[PDB]
Amino acid sequence: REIITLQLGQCGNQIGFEFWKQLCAEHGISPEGIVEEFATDRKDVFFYQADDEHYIPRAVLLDLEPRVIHSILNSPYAKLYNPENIYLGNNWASGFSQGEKIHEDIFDIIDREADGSDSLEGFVLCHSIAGGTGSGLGSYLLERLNDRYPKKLVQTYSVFPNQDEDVVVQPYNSLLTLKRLTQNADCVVVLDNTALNRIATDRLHIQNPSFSQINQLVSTIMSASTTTLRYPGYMNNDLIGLIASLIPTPRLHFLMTGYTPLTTDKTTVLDVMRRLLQPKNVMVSTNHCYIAILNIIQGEVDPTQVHKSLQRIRERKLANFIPWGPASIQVALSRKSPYLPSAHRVSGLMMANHTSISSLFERTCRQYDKLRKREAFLEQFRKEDMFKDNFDEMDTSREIVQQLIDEYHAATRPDYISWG
Amino acid sequence: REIITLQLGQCGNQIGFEFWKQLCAEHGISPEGIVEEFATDRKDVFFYQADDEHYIPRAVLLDLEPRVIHSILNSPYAKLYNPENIYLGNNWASGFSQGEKIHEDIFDIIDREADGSDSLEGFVLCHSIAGGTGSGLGSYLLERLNDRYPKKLVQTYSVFPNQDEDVVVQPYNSLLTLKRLTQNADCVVVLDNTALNRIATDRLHIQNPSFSQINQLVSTIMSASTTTLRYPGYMNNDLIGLIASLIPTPRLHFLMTGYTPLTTDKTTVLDVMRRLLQPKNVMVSTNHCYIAILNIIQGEVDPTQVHKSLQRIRERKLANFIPWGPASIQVALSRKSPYLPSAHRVSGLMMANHTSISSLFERTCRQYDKLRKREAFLEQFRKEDMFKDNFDEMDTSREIVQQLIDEYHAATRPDYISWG
Amino acid sequence: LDVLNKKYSLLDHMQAMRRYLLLGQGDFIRHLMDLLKPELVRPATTLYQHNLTGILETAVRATNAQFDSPEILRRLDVRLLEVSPGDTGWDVFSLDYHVDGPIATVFTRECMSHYLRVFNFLWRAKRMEYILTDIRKGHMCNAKLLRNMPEFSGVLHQCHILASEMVHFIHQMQYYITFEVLECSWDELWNKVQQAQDLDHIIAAHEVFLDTIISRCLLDSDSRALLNQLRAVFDQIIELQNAQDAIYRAALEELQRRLQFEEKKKEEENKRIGEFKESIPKMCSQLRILTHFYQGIVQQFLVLLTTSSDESLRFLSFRLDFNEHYKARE
Amino acid sequence: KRYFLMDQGDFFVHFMDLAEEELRKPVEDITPPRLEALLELALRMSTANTDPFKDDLKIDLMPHDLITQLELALSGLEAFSFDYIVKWPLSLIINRKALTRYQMLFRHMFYCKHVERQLCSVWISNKQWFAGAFTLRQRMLNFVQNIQYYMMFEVMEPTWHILEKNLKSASNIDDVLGHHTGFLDTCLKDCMLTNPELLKVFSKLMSVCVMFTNCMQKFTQSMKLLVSGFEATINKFDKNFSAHLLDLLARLSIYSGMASVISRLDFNGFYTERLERL
Repeated sequence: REIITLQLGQCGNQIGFEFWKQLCAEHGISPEGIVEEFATDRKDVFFYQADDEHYIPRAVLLDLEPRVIHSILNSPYAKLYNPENIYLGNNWASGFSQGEKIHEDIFDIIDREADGSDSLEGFVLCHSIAGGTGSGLGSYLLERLNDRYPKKLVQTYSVFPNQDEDVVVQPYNSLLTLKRLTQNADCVVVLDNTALNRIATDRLHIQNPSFSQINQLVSTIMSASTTTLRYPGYMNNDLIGLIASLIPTPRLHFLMTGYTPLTTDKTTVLDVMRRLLQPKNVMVSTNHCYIAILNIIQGEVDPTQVHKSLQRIRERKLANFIPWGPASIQVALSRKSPYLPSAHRVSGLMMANHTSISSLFERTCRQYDKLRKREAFLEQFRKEDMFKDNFDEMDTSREIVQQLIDEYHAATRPDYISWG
Repeated sequence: REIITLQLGQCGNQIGFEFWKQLCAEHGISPEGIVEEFATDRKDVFFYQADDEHYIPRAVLLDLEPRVIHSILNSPYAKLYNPENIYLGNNWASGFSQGEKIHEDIFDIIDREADGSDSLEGFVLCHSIAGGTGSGLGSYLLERLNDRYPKKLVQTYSVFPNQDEDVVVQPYNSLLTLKRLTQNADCVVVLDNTALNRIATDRLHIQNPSFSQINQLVSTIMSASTTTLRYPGYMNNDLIGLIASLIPTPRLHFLMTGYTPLTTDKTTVLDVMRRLLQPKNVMVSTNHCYIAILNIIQGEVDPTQVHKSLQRIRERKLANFIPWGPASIQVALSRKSPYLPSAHRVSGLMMANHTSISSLFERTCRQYDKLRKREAFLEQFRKEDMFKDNFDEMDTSREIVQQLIDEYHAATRPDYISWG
Repeated sequence: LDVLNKKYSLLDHMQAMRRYLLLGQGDFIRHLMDLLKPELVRPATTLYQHNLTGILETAVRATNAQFDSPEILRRLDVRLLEVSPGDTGWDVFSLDYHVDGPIATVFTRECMSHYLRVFNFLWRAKRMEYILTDIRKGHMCNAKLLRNMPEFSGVLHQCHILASEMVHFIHQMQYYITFEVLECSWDELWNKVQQAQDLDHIIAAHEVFLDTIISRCLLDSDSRALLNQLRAVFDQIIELQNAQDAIYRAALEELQRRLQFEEKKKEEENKRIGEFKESIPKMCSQLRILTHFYQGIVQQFLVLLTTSSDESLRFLSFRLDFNEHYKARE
Repeated sequence: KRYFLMDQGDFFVHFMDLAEEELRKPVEDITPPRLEALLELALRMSTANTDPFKDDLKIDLMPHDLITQLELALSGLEAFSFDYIVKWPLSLIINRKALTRYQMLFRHMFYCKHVERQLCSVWISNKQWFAGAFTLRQRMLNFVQNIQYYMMFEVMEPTWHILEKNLKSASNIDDVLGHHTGFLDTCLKDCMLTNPELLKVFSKLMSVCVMFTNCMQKFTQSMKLLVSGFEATINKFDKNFSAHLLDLLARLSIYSGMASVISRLDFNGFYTERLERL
């Protein structure tokens, strides 16, 4: 069924227009949505079909105190993304409250898209954590969608912010968002600003315009993550079918990324797998172990060597994990698209459930705990205090995220058969 | 049988003028009534046929204290509308009295048109409630027509005025008009100034010149409401055919409007029905429930999907209503005309009975009751007092309209089988 | 060859037969399953073919399959099986792709019967992945409203671990059946057919492609024992479907009654705590024996994947037991 | 199609308004030439004055009415039908068979249009005074109008858009015939015309509909000139009509499109289901 992408907040909308533009070039689409003349792909899922071959994506763009959405509008692709579905603080509470007054009409916008699609499987949020406006509103919307669509699923391409630690209330914001995300999100793919910045310094000399260039990197992750859906085959022809293997227990639903040719601008599958498992190609910053790993390679891959390649990696032992889960590593292939450069003829991506991300969660929890004891930045803005006089949703979030940390380390333990 | 449109009052004549111009453009007619060279339609009903292809409409234009009718005359379409049937206060009583002196010659004008027609089914009044000159005269004329043509039918495209509440005597005027309309009108279609003004603020930035542009909206309502008659179909090929379904009990004969692409300036039937049932598309401002709903869709509509569409709308259950009546919603289809733009290829409308309009009636009865206790505006002008010394027609109207309100809420009750 | 290639298009029939009857399109099978869940879960003794045909038509319109030649798009048709007693539609439903005339020369009765054996295997191995994915669908979509009742959360996690342990068995046997049984065989077939000049070498090579699928899969009479043990796993998946169904069914049933109880407020629920505290042990033991039985069957099957053919089966045992969770005495 | 399947509605409403007063008279009490001149008048008066082969339409009677299916004292109520003079070369496609299928479809839908105009003229009779009759009037109407809208835009119009393609892609005049007879027979079967039981549920439902419209108007002309003849008769009619309506809906529901009209009729959920059969 078709997927609706609920891109919200300034940062989320930034990664959103880049994701859609990436799929515009990748598919046979021009900046006006008309089928390209020069143009085998399952464009049903991601692009709604208009009668005159205007392939308009099912993008829901949510703006709050709009500054960059006007820049999105005055772009060549504005005609391309036209469901006509854009409806008008730096604090999570302010974002939640501002969402709470606009919930109904943005949900009618959700309804219209869901209705126009013959069916609907997934809501894919380009969420920004501690994004001022993006956070809070995204958490409220996340709490709303699950109730209205109990059967359906939410994925979140969450860009977890680590900038070497300006917004001072980041730990508080992220703490609350993670509570809502831990209990009310079926899947999350975690990305890290510091990790992508370090990769940026590696592959290029860009340091100061970090945000503009890293948009490309996250766009590549996002497009490649869906390529198996966007193009037919024998397996992972549906999102849930893909998610199931990646996501073994509900709580530990945060997925690590990696891309083999980070400098994608012939290599055999053995080379691509090994190279990827190395920590440099990973895009995220007591024993620790993966829970389960998946790989998708798109290019001129010989078939008989792929399963032998799994054999060879099994001899190498690069990815060390002894989790409760008996899930092995999942070697998969997808179709590299035409019309774009095919440089680095073979190129792959990995999604894996790794306990290391618990460390990143605990870093922001550590910052929050220190800030909470100092009590320096409660904000205490009348919005903050009236919306939370008790300020006990923060403590509820702290215990919930602490449960998540403990659950991760319990998964590391041999006895996650018992309660985690 | 052919239909005659009895457009009266300044506002009523403005909307009738715009409506006939709308059907001039829509049908093969130029501003002089000559058949258009560029030109499959049933023009018999709404346009009288001259020998030299002057399609003059059966419009009866009634002016009282004329100001805008001179403007109607000095227009390019004056030659279009030439039956030569125009015959020369802000109070309902003043209008009723001014009509009572001229009744015979205007009714002779009615007679001539009824005679020149081969056949006559209906009198369609572009009536203005609390329209100063329009009201009172329209009520008197309504009382005359039913007696003089007991078999024939009267419909009223009544524009109930709600402008956030200048005329101080609006509740009194409207109260009297609703009494005459409740007992002496076969059908009424409700429209609201504030509702369409809110729609105007939605779709456009127009606020101050509300009247001029809202004319377009009401013209679209009025033309689309008749398109099934004006163009051949397989059902609803006569006005009474469509009216019978829309009115299940005689007292409750007021019809709510709706239009799918309010911004009509491909969408399947599933979308157009779904969008239409939302309250934003509706053009009107204890349990409450519809009595019966009807939908007409004009466009590139695939046939096999229409019944499935009704099925899908049934699982969606958006417009759930539990009236004494068993009447179900109806997906009907009409022909989009040529020569005009086909933007939003599929575009639809709904006529329905909703008990909610009882609220709008009760608001003006509330204003009237408050004003009646205050006696602030009894007018007491010698016209008002001599015409109504007892002032008891107002109380008769109050009890009749209160019967109507009670009947509406009784229809909401499970036991409208008993007397309402 | 030159005339069959153009007039009656043996090439395009053999090209799309993988895409439709061997699940090559995949998107098509997904969308067909998505819309055809209710009728099949309903006992198909009441069901009849015309409904399946009608839904298949719009399924083909929904997928990219429509972007093909109408002749092949019309030859395909749903097939009822023998109406097995006391059964559900999922066990008896298979595509046929009836063929008569020139192309039937290449595609004989023996070919159609062996394609039906192949489809029998792939429908199980495809249904059960989507079954387990519906298990994960219900798991994530029931857990997200059931974590204000931590009584259930602890038992809930035990169901989660078993379901996501079952995911890997399939999703590894899938990338086996995909790129080691239905792409290498197809590439072999395709080259040997496109290069041919004599038509007898089309026929006697397409039959080799058939008889190599039947051996790279477990359908051969000698890998039948390995398939017979695989039947146990393919059974235990739908056993978990019924179990998972019950544990959520009555648990959520009580939760709904608790909402209506607080609405009455807007002792009976202490009796519901009583039945809860006596129901936790029995369900826990049931799930425990389920997990142990699954371990006992999967370990014996995984060791049964010794070097026997070793083109793909010892390799597949490596695939299954990467990280050496099994073979370390579990 | 324009005349037998009634695509043009101008011509039929003008024909019916001018004709019904003649129609109410029984057989042997009406004259064919009166109706012939009336048809000429209505046909030229309508906007169906563009097509060429309109000038040869022959009103003919059907003596045995629905007994013909494999009252006598009613003409215009139940014995009216169009006929068409076919040229010899075309007599092939439109032969006695095909033209008779055109007729027995047209006459059957003539009853439907007939009862719809009856209920609507019966309503304007009044545009205490117990509103049970009014309550009965909508249900009866929307049954008629929903069945007809189903007939209008599910079977006739779409399947004709298919026939206009099949005869556009036919190669010979045995395939034109295969397509034509397939169309006419298929449309008759997909319509409620064809049934093993003949859908006598429908005959009795329309029978009581005509009884109510006749008698209702009878007392009303008495009334301008009390509850045993009004409310008791309405509730008897309501009971019988609801009973046969649900029986009809149940039978259309056992039938494996088909029962979508039942789902149409119970849209909002009033009387969504009363007695689940077995």
